[PDB]
Amino acid sequence: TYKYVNLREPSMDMKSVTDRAAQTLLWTELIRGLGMTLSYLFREPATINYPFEKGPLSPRFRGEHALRRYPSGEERCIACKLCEAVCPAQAITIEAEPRADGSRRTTRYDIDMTKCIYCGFCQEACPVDAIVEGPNFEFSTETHEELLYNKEKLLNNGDKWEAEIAANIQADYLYR
Amino acid sequence: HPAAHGVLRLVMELSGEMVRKCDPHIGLLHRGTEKLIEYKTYLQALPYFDRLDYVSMMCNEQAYSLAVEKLLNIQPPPRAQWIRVLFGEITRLLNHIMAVTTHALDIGAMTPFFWMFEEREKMFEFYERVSGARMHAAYVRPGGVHQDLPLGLMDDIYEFSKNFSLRIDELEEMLTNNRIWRNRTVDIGIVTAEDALNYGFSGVMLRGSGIQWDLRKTQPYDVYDQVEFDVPIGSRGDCYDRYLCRVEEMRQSIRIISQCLNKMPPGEI
Amino acid sequence: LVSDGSSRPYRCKIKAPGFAHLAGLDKMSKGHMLADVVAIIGTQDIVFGEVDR
Amino acid sequence: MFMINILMLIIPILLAVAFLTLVERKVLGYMQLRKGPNVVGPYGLLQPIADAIKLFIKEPLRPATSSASMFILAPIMALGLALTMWIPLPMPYPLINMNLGVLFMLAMSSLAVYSILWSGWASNSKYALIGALRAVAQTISYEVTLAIILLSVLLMSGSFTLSTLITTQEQMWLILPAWPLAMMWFISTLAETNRAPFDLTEGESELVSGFNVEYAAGPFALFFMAEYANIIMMNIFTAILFLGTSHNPHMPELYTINFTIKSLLLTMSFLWIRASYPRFRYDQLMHLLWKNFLPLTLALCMWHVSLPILTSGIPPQT
Amino acid sequence: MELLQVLKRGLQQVSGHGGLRGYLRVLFRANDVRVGTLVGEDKYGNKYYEDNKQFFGRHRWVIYTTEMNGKNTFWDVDGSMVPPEWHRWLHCMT
Amino acid sequence: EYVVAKLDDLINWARRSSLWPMTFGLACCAVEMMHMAAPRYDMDRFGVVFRASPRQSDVMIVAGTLTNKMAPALRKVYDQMPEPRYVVSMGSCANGGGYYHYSYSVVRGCDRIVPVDIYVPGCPPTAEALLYGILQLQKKIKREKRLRIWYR
Amino acid sequence: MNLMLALLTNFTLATLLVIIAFWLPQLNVYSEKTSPYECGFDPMGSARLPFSMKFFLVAITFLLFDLEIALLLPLPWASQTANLNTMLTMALFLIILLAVSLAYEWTQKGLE
Amino acid sequence: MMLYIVFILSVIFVMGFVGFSSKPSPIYGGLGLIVSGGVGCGIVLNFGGSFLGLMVFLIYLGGMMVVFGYTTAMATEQYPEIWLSNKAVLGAFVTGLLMEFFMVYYVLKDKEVEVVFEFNGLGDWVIYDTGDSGFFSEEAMGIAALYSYGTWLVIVTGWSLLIGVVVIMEIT
Ligand SMILES: CCCCCCCCCCCCCCCCCC(=O)OC[C@H](COP(=O)(O)OCCN)OC(=O)CCCCCCCCCCCCCCCCC
Ligand SMILES: CCCCCCCCCCCCCCCCCC(=O)OC[C@H](COP(=O)(O)OCCN)OC(=O)CCCCCCCCCCCCCCCCC
Ligand code: SF4
Ligand code: SF4
Ligand code: SF4
Repeated sequence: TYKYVNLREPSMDMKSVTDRAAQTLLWTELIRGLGMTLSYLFREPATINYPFEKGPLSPRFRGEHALRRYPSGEERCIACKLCEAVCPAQAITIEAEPRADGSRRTTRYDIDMTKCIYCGFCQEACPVDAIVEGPNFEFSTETHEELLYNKEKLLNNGDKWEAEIAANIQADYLYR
Repeated sequence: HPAAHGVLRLVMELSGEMVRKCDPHIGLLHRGTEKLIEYKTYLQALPYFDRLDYVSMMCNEQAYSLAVEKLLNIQPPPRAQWIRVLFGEITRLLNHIMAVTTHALDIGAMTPFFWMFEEREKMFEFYERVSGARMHAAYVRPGGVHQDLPLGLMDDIYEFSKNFSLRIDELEEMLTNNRIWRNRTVDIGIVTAEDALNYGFSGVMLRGSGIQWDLRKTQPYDVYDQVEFDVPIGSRGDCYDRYLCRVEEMRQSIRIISQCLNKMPPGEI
Repeated sequence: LVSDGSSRPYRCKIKAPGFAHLAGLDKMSKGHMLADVVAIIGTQDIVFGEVDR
Repeated sequence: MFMINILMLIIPILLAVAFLTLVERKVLGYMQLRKGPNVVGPYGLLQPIADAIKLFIKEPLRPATSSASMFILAPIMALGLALTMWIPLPMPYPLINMNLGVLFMLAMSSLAVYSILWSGWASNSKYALIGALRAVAQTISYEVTLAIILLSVLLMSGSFTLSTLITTQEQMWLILPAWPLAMMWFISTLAETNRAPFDLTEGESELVSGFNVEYAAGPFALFFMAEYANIIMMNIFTAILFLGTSHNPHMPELYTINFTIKSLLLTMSFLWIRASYPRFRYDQLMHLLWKNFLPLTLALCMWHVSLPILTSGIPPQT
Repeated sequence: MELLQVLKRGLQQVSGHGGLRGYLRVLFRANDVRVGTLVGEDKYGNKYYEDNKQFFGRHRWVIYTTEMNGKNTFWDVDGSMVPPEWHRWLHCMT
Repeated sequence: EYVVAKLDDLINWARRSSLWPMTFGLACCAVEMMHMAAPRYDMDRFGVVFRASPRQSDVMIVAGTLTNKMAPALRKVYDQMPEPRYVVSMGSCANGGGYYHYSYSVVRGCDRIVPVDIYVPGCPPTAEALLYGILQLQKKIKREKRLRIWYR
Repeated sequence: MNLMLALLTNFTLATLLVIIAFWLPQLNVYSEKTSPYECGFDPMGSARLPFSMKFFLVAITFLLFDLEIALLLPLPWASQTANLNTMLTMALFLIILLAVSLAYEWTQKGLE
Repeated sequence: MMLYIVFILSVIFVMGFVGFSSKPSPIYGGLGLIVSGGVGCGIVLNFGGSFLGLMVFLIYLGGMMVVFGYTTAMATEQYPEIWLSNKAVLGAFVTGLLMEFFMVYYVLKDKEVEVVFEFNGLGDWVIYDTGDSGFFSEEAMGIAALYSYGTWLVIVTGWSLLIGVVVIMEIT
């Protein structure tokens, strides 16, 4: 359909034009709002007082990585070379080679933490359900020699909290 | 400072006062995109459509995911689309909260920014609860929506919407008829011509200028046809009648979000 | 969106405004001051990285 | 000990101009819905001792391209005519008694803008060059709006001194009778001293940063402490020239007490604006003075001249 | 009228909170000085108060005390210290 | 003797408690900087007042993506800043370039161009791991200007 | 005799405070490279300042309205007289001689 | 703060001039004036005339000069070197400065030398006042406001200014 805005004409009669000459010359407008709508300061401030208080999130949040393990640990990753092949940024790097018993596992697993674009494509391709984006924004170290991760940085970083992780998926896994 | 969340360097030869010349240099953000999307598959290369602009998120990808379902001869199931109207028409509340304000931070005011972004936050939750992340969120796909939304949000959309038409009434008494602003914008940068078409402009700086056309009701998207709305229009081609679309275009949306909470049929995604 | 009949695409050519709404600054503003040209831009809603078009 | 009455003035004021900068963002904080500098204080009241010390540690570069002889005598001012102007200003007892002294402000109100023209020129090219030129041009056209509407009332009080101007406002708060003028006494000092709604001189929007752009932490405390030594003075003036208190030959002290609970309300006006209104685009900025502000100010002068004469009113002075 | 009304909460926010000792000490850590209602058990030295459910987002808060693990004493507080359980509580994820 | 090391509980507490950060808007990451100065998480008034001119700053901040044509601009701006300067990158594109890291027209990494100090990792860092990236930099002044004059 | 004691007191705090700010770290041992990198964000800028007129007149235009409001200044002393009609009839002339001098030029300010 | 605080101003004034009375690169010309004008308005504030002194600040030194300084950006000189620039200004200076000095030296360095410079005595300000008096606004230029007797003096100045603008509305 339509509408027309800013289409109006002044009335042009001496009952009006005072009302527009009691405005220009006496400032009866322009004190209407910012004489007032500004104050209106008397509302409670809204601030999350940071070092202590913190704000909301959701169980589907994304962040620092992990590699779980079952009960008594198997290093849940089977090195099926997938979370590697859907990765848009191509951070992941994986090198398998048959472990002594003959069950296969990894050797090098490196997520670069600069390239990773935080998809949620590597949480959703792993069929054996290993690699999982943690909900901890712990980060920010002082040397780029660092953020590159090896395998045996990840596991700890994913065994430091599994009380966080293992209780999110069981909220979220019923939807997908 | 006047970069508008971006980077440009423009050069003008002004005549002593009047500009009469300008010739900007864009190309500071190029990044090399369309050479890099021949090298990625279809579902792997989606986000580089979300990261294109910073403000509208689910409205991009609504324009990719509709350019793929075609070549596939496939439509989403009914509960797909009626999401893509609720988020699709909730981010028109973002770029219209920004382009009335972070435009008018150049005009120098303070509060119409620090007054609003209290609120543009209460929306960013609703990207985080539905899927994951703060802004860029990859949700729409070639197949309709990714995964269903939690038990909730329909008491956090409704409760939030019925509060909102008031805040948009604190950007009105603070702007429209405030003189020092009316005088900063009227009859300024008027293109009324049929060059304003000849250049092939898109929506607003059209619809606010007279010539009357919109791609929401002349073409269907994804069931967009079944809800009623009116397309505000402007009088004279200056700026302050391209502003006045972007208020009366934030007071149309709350009609649709209010009209689209009643209809969502159960079904797959 | 061209597509060659197999998995990876071929040209995917995006156009967003910013090749129009800023094609028309030089035209639009000739004859007003400099302290307008700051407040002309804001109405087109030019936001960049999009002009990666 | 007359020298210890002076130095008791210059020092105790540099604390206000310091601790204004804090109440700058608390009051302007709650307009935004938030709290003001908080973490460091505990209340914040301890912020400005940490800020005064970051600058003078922080290295004071000079442009290789500057003329150093001017790059000193200019700021070696922005702190004189700000601290001299305070001298003859009754509260209630001014340090000096100047016969005609009211006129002496305009002497020192007129001689500061000749410290802008130096600095912005002293340094270098077009952000402070033609950018410090055209803030000269607006600063001198808001005097003619001034000296007249200062000269108006002085027909309504009899003389040029300030000891009479407490006597005449006795039980009549001199803002009734000329309330049309009083408005223009306000928009002037806000337009002349480069504050919020006509902001252009110091840049944010129209340019990068006006006139401050070159000075690093070293000199730039002075200006940032000079520009706030004018603003709390004209506003510590207006309220001796309009909203009068009632002298008390007995408890002088209750004069100032009730006097800072006015001049300190009044000031909190240039902060209560700055949250609110936008800028003028330098055409509209002067273009609204000749056409609009001025014709009245003459017209009223033809009025306050006759009103005493036409009522047998003529105020008791020479 | 409003001089003694609200004032009766603050004088009980002071004189009934640690007296003078347990007040200036919780203010110098931050200006968070409001005393929540309940308490919490966990864990080492770090409490969790939790407010009465009269706020949203500033209703759930925390307290750091001293030298967690090979740590500087107090005025160093970062916020990666919370035990990896409360991420399921303090962040309002659940 | 001991006066020096007690003096640096002043000067090394002054420079850490007032910062005048420049910012660079370039790319997506700029918006999740704004919301640090919006009232929710309120950047200013926690000691750090927001943007000033290039000359008056201390800590510049790099958001966004740095193409070729922007490098000649940055390295110049980083200079003019006064002494006590730092560089805190943020976002997954100042760390080695997000993606675009294989492109032709993106510099790879923005450590290459300047001596960067603190990092933060992800498309937009969540407006949180920003401030917890600064409460690293206000804790990254434990340094002493003693023991250069006063040892060697 | 105490005015000049209240002036040279004021400058000498100010003319002191330049050196204790500008000069003191100016001889500090930091790097301070001589590179021609200074004069921010208009890197080179080689031109004369061209004559731009509507900058100029707003000088002249004032200077003349200025004079007579020195002539106009001694009204409030002159309100005490013998024959006063020669005042009101005369006083009101200057003003209208000022206001006329507007109305003419007011046909052309240009962009002021 | 002796009786010579007048004689010490003028001989700074007389030296206020010779700065810009030679050839100083006239962005320092101003700084040869606002000192001279300042000390000039200094001398006048003795003798009892006050109002008439404090005006030179308002109408001339404050108001006029700024126009003299608001240009010399329009006529703007070249950035050759300025001031000490060309090696020539310095030569002309001293011989002026000494010429009063060598005057001021033996003008009276002794009892008298000789006649034409000997009829000016010094040091008590012999003339500088007379007796006592009453008060009118002060006595002297306290009454400088005549819209009484002076009229044909104003109405020319009143009318001669009104034409000041018409001439300058044109050639501009
Ligand atoms: C018989 C006795 C005599 C009887 C006389 C009867 C009454 C006459 C007295 C009236 C005189 C009042 C003051 C003079 C009028 C106000 C000044 C004025 O004329 O403003 C005109 C201004 C021009 O605007 P306009 O013509 O519309 O052009 C723009 C179009 N886009 O239009 C405007 O609105 C400009 C508004 C002001 C611009 C700056 C405002 C910035 C905010 C500052 C407000 C704070 C001041 C409040 C006062 C505080 C006092 C303590
Ligand atoms: C950069 C570093 C180098 C510079 C360092 C020195 C800088 C000095 C700058 C001077 C600036 C202030 C000069 C303004 C002069 C104002 C004098 C004045 O107006 O005093 C008013 C008063 C009037 O007398 P009245 O009140 O009518 O009668 C009293 C009867 N008992 O008058 C009196 O009471 C009598 C006057 C007594 C004072 C003696 C004269 C003093 C003025 C000399 C100023 C010399 C000019 C210096 C350079 C000025 C440049 C701006
Ligand atoms: S997690 Fe899934 S994807 Fe990553 S390696 Fe183990 S199996 Fe292959
Ligand atoms: S996180 Fe995002 S980017 Fe890093 S690997 Fe998994 S998908 Fe690829
Ligand atoms: S990564 Fe950070 S910078 Fe690169 S695009 Fe995503 S947001 Fe903008």
